[PDB]
Amino acid sequence: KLVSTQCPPLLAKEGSLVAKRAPWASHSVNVVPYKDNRLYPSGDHVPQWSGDGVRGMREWIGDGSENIDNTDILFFHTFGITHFPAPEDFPLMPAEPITLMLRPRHFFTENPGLDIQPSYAMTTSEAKRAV
Amino acid sequence: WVFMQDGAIRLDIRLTGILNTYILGDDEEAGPWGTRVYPNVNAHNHQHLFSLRIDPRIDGDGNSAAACDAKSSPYPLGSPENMYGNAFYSEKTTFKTVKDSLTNYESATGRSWDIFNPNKVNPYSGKPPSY
Ligand SMILES: [Cu+2]
Repeated sequence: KLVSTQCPPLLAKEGSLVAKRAPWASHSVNVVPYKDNRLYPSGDHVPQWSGDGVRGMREWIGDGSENIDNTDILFFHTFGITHFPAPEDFPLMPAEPITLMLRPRHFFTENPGLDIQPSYAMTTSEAKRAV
Repeated sequence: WVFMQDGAIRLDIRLTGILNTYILGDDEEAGPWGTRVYPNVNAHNHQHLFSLRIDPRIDGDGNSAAACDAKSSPYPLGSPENMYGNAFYSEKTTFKTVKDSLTNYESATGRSWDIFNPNKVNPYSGKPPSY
């Protein structure tokens, strides 16, 4: 399970240069059918592309009708942050963190690290022994 | 009634004569319903409406009528189907029932109406013959 929360909406208007050259950025999630070499969402050769044309994500999405249920798929997740600069960021800025996670849910039948030697462990009976 | 050499038929009307007038007081305002076209004269607003009756036999018997509306493609700018957003077509709504025909001219679609013979086809365009 993708537990991601720093998912800013794309602030640039639809039809903008930004929105057109980064088709994948308009959604937090884009899922498409797998095909060999579907790696770069903004096209293979990115510099100076106007954003017009069926390539990258726009191409993989197509008319959005292809099946992605129980097949080989590709999951593209858009995450990041929106930076409104403050003097604290200057002249050198302190690290700003971004994170996302993929947790196993229903993958295992019980906590998988239970066989890792505990740092400390006292049983109820053992606690009685110690009196 | 005008007949032309391209096969078109046209009805031209010219309105002339004299305005219907009613009396207007010396200090009476023709208000919003009429115009003071001369001292003490009030020409009231009015409409001149005509009902053209057409009994068609477009290329024979068995005819139909339809409304024709110009429309932008339903697909948006930047989509594989309308990448530059210039796509547009003519939407034909053929009247099946009397009720369907009760229509008005719409500037928004540059509406026109077709009277055609659904029993025949133009060998080139594939559309039925029509006026
Ligand atoms: Cu920044």
